[PDB]
Amino acid sequence: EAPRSLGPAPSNPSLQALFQSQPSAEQEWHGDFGSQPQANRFGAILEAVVPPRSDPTHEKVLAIVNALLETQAIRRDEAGQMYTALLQRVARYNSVNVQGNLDRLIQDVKEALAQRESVVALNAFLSTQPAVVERGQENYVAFVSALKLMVTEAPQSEVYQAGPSFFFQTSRHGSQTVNLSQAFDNLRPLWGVSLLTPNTRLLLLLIAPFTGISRDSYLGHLLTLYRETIGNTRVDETTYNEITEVSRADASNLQATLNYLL
Amino acid sequence: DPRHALRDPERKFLCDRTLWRIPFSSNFMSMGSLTDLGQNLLYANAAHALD
Repeated sequence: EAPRSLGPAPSNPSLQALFQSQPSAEQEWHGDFGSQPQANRFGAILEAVVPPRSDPTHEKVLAIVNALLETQAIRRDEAGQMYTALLQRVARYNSVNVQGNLDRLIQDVKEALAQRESVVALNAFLSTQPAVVERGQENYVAFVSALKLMVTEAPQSEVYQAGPSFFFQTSRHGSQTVNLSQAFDNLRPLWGVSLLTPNTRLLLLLIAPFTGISRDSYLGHLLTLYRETIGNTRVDETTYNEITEVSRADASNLQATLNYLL
Repeated sequence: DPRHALRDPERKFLCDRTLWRIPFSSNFMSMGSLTDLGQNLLYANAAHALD
């Protein structure tokens, strides 16, 4: 969770380069000229009348390297190395066409970063999974639809292939991984029909809040009971919080309530 | 047998037709022609000196 780049705006690499390599008198992030001394007044007047032209090459390269840092194509500690290498290359092949290409690349990378600021793996997994079963092609179809809906609506969830099996993980740094291949292999003999492994039990518990299934089928009954259990768990959490907060005006009290409550 | 002089072992090796190899990699292994410390300094355009 460390800041990838120094600038206050993680996106807009041009803005980040503005923040890093520009004087803090032109920037904006949100006196009495005439009483100033003669030297300052004359310097400001001359600079205003005849503005000093400067090369926007180092700024462009800094914006590019900030974009690369944001994209993670360049590690944090080699930013200076890449900056110097890019400056050397640009100076070696400097031209108006090269400057135009640099500006175009900065604009394109800024747009791409702004636009950007698992599904294909699930599609491949569904493709390798058989789509026809001899025990009702509606429970399977609705379950697949629920799985796709939940993986799409999950904020940070990953589906990936690890050798010969496909896995589903609820979060990047979590501890809830479901072997989808084995779960569906276990579920296949009993679509339309205690005997389920913990992997497929966890899959069902995860998909229950995000699910068309006919209630007559075994999977329908299991999903209804899992929904009921999850609702009981939420209401039990609310009751536990209320009881504990009231009883704290003892860890032994938490022990007693949890034991009586589970 | 007894009635003999005492020992004083001396050891030495004899290596022929071999060059002493000191690889540039940090772990002295050869995991590729371009060593990792060769990839370092590749775009650093530094000079250093060897002594």
